[PDB]
Amino acid sequence: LNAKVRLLREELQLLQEQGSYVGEVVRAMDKKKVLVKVHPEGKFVVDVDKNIDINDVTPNCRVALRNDSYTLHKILPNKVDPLVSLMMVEKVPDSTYEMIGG
Amino acid sequence: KGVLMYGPPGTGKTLLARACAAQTKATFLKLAGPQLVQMFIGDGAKLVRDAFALAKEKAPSIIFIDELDAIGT
Amino acid sequence: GSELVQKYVGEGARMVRELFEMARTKKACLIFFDEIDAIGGARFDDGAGGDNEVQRTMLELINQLDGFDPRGNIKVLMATNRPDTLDPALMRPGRL
Amino acid sequence: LRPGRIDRKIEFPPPNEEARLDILKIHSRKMNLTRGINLRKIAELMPGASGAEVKGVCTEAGMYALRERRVHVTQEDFEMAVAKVMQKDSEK
Amino acid sequence: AHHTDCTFIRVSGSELVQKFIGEGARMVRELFVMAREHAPSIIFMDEIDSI
Amino acid sequence: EFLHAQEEVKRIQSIPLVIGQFLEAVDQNTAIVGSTTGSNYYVRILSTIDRELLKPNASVALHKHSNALVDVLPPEADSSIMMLTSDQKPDVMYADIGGMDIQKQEVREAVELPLTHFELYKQIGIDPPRGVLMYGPPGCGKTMLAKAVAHHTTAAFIRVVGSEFVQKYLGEGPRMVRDVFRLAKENAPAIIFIDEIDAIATKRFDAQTGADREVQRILLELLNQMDGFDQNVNVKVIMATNRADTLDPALLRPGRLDRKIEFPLPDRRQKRLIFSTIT
Amino acid sequence: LKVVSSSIVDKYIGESARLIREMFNYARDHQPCIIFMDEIDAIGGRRFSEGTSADREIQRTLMELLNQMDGFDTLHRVKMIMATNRPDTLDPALLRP
Amino acid sequence: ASKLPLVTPHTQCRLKLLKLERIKDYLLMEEEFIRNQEQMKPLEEKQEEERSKVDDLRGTPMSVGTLEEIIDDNHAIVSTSVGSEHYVSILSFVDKDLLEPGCSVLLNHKVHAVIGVLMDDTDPLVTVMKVEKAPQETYADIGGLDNQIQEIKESVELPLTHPEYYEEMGIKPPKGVILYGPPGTGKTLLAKAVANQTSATFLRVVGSELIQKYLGDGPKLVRELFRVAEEHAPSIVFIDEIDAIGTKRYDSNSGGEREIQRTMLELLNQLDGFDSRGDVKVIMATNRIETLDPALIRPGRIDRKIEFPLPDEKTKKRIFQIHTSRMTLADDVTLDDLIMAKDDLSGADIKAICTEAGLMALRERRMKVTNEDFKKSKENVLYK
Ligand SMILES: Nc1ncnc2c1ncn2[C@@H]1O[C@H](COP(=O)(O)OP(=O)(O)OP(=O)(O)O)[C@@H](O)[C@H]1O
Ligand SMILES: Nc1ncnc2c1ncn2[C@@H]1O[C@H](COP(=O)(O)OP(=O)(O)OP(=O)(O)O)[C@@H](O)[C@H]1O
Ligand SMILES: Nc1ncnc2c1ncn2[C@@H]1O[C@H](COP(=O)(O)OP(=O)(O)O)[C@@H](O)[C@H]1O
Ligand SMILES: [Mg+2]
Ligand SMILES: [Mg+2]
Ligand SMILES: [Mg+2]
Repeated sequence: LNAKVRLLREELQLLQEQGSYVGEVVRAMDKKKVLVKVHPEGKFVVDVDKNIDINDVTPNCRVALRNDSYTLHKILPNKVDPLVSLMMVEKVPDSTYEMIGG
Repeated sequence: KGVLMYGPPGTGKTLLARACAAQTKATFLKLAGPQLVQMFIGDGAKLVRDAFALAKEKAPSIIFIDELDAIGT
Repeated sequence: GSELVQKYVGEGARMVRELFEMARTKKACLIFFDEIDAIGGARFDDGAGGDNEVQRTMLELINQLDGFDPRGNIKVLMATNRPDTLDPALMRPGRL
Repeated sequence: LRPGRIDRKIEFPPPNEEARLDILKIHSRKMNLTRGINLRKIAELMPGASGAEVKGVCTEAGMYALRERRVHVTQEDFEMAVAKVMQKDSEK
Repeated sequence: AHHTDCTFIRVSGSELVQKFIGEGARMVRELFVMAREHAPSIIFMDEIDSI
Repeated sequence: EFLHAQEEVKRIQSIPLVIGQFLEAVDQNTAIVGSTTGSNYYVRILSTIDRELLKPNASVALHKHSNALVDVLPPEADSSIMMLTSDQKPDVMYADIGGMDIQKQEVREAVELPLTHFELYKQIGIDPPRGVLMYGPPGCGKTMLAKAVAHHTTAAFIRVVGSEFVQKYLGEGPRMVRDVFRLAKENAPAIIFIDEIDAIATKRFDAQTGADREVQRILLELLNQMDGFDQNVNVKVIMATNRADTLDPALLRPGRLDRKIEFPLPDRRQKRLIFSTIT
Repeated sequence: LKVVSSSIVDKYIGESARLIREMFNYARDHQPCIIFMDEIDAIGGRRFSEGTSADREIQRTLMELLNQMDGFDTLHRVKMIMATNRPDTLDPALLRP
Repeated sequence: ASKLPLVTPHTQCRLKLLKLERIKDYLLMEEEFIRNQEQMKPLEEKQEEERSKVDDLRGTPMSVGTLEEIIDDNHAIVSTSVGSEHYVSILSFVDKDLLEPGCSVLLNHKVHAVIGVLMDDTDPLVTVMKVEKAPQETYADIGGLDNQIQEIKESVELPLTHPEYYEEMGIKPPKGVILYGPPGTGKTLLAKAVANQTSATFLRVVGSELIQKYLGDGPKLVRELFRVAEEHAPSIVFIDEIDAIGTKRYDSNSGGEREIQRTMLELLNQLDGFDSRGDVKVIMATNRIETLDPALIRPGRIDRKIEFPLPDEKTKKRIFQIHTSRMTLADDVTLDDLIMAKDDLSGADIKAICTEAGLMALRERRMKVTNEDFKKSKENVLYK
């Protein structure tokens, strides 16, 4: 019970901090550098925090960038591939062999 | 209201326009045909009415438009 | 000439104006036009309006060589292989 | 049409009586039907137009059952549907 | 295409999907860049009623 | 003490409020949301709020400075609201229309019957259409028929114009589209109506002028939203047009427009009925 | 109200269709009004097929105008006058009774 | 690094050892002089402190921009992504030699000062029309011609392999080559063989793609294509089915038939303009040469014209021998019967007949092909 109460008070305290942007990474660089592009602004070349490895940062992925220093923070789940969007737009009515007559 | 000078090329039309500009004492405006064509929509008439209003501001102003067939096709 | 065929309306005249402004900025130097028979043949507007924006580009080019303080200290020279299709108003002395 | 470009060409002739009956059988499952319809007569009525209009006849026969507030489909609806579909395709 | 586990792609020359292929796509072979990463794929084009 | 402590956290709700759209929830008490300012954010969720109300496209209220998720909000909309029936019923009856019984019956069967007698549609298994289209030469009853349907219906009626979805400030088009669909879905078995689609749904797009990008985004949002229904919500979309040849084929696929109705010129028999009814 | 059809167009995305909606709202407020628009061929021309960009905006304004007059909502005590010296190019829908 | 190319001895003579010893002594003296200040009066780290302080000055948030104009006194006007442009200064550690208008410049976040230059981003059209690996086997698979091969070799291969024969008597290699003749005769196959054998970069494009749906896009394509070809390396440009740009008209084209003329004028300009051409070889192929503009194929642009006639009986037998080298032919079949199948039979019909006969044998699950397979294959292919 005591742990719950103290956690509640600290959670009240820690809700007045800035948010973090989401962005798309285009490609990485050497010595812990990546290039990202967030839509309501240009392209930014930034660094990576000490708990994220470059080899995990594949090109064309979603990441979270801090506010003051734009440093890499997390990796967002994913982004829908263009092929999926195109095929959902076309809407081809798939079928199978059992719907064949003569 | 207005005058219109026409004929084959090489005859002194622009010469008369320049002589009239030199001899007269009022305000004189020079304008060309293709100069009034703009890329954005609604940005061509704006220049025309602005030029006419500026000419109206100074009472005795006159205007001379050259190569009229570039617009009045 | 093939560089003056643009996609949007009213771009060729702008390019010609910029060319002559840049030329006038310096003291005195030359301009070369290659394959002039692609930027204007003759005014022939019949029926539906076809091939007349290029006529506006040609008209701006004509206007920049005469009337109300011509370009002055600029010398141009042009070449073509079929000169039978050029406009009458461009071949008069004072320009060519 | 040069011989070395396209490696095979396949033809799709309009369905005959057996193929029309097969398509009718395939596309007649999605509806609440009644025991005994004699689909052979319905297939024979169609003068072999195409394979899409068989589906159209099947999907429009149920509207006649709906128009009388019913829960089962009888072959009178099939005959009315095929007659209307074949006649109304003459125009245009 | 479905029974043999192949990526089904169809092209119709439209312009809504033009943003999903390339920014300008002055050519047409650029689709292969999007196709060869789904190697066992099939391209299907249907002639319109104009012919 | 815990009862007192649970109440002091409501200090961050008074004035600082901005309305935004919930986008995704990566994990517990943390999400990504897009404010109406025009940018997205990866923010932290307040603990005491009920997580059950966080639906895909719900509207929420965020702190102004810390920009953190604070409150959920009841449904809200803009644009045309309800056609509130006071000065909205257009007092045009079915009797004033004469001669187009075929189109009248087609519209009735494709619109009104699924709204009321859904059980028969499910039992026979005929898959009622999601929407209809009207095409034909100008002057032949499309607007009058829509008007009569609006007068005689018992369900909610939303009417819009295809030329209103374009706005000076970027980002208002998809917002208005998803907003009107959200209201129509969460209010009642309503009916959406669009006049003159041709303003937004064409075939040619030029991705360099800026306006065409906006129209493309609006149209893609419309396609995405109208495909999202689960064949369980009683919602029908009636859309009218005049020049049917200048339409994008991607909008006529099954599940989006299953019915096409043409309004042709009267020939011999409708003329007498029109004359007698009018005179 | 007195206006020329070629002076209500501008390069912004929605202003062209907003101005006409505003003027019809103003006319609706003060119920007895007369609207006169000179040179209707500037924006009332026929709608192109396979047309160019920056030209479908004029068509958008055109169908907005066509919906404002004789649309879903009836007008009352409002009359309009139009003038043109070549009516060939007008849209078939605008000339409809 | 071309420090000393004088290695003319290239043997166990004293000259090579003496030259190597002199170069080594000079390099050792230079290294000792360079390290004298590095070990005697360092006065600082001079190795890691410099990078540390240049990183300290260069903040961790780092934006991008595009050059517009530059003034001589080490500053320039750069435009931001939003649209605003500034009058920032240029730092002195930014190797100001590759600063070119339009290049992506890396700027600071506080005062937007120029702090770096960023590399390019490849291009999504180079990989589209560049050949990566060799298509197939070399001239040994052709057979029949044996005479056009020497001409194409003289036009392309010899200057690359032996740029000495031309230098003995001072002539230039022929400029252009064009291949014409009836269809299905082996022009694209010879282009494949040339692409396989050669070592220069190979660029190809179909002539039907030179017409676009906007105004003034064809000339832009031609300009950009030739810029790419001239900027990579000694290269080869292959344009086939060029005549199709004029014998077909599409309603998708916004302009009429004049845009084709403008594209032609741009193509002539690129082929024989007045600026330095560099080293680019052009190969053209068509089957209707009577419809091209003569001014396009004048000497000085296309220097060689090569015709491909229909094969004769000997070439027909040779093509049978080539295309059935890996097929298990039964003793019943004879090629002489199929030689007289048609009066004007071409090379492609041979491969078509052989392939479809193999398919028909595969249908019945038979490894060996019989005479009836060929008898039905020829009728199924040719007669329709
Ligand atoms: N029975 C009738 N059938 C058709 N039109 C009628 C009938 N009775 C009267 N009308 C008149 O015909 C017109 C109907 O046109 P309506 O408003 O339906 O436009 P529309 O055909 O949809 O064309 P648009 O493309 O202009 O929207 C009105 O002027 C109406 O008064
Ligand atoms: N002389 C030949 N030797 C070997 N194979 C040949 C010969 N001529 C034609 N072929 C066969 O024909 C096939 C197609 O030839 P190719 O497409 O290169 O012809 P082409 O001259 O470019 O004709 P087109 O202009 O009609 O496309 C080759 O892949 C090859 O199998
Ligand atoms: N007396 C004259 N009458 C006509 N033209 C003259 C006369 N004297 C000189 N010119 C020359 O004729 C040209 C006048 O330009 P103009 O013929 O008006 O061109 P355009 O008719 O194409 O506008 C100038 O080059 C001018 O030097
Ligand atoms: Mg003059
Ligand atoms: Mg209407
Ligand atoms: Mg070939």
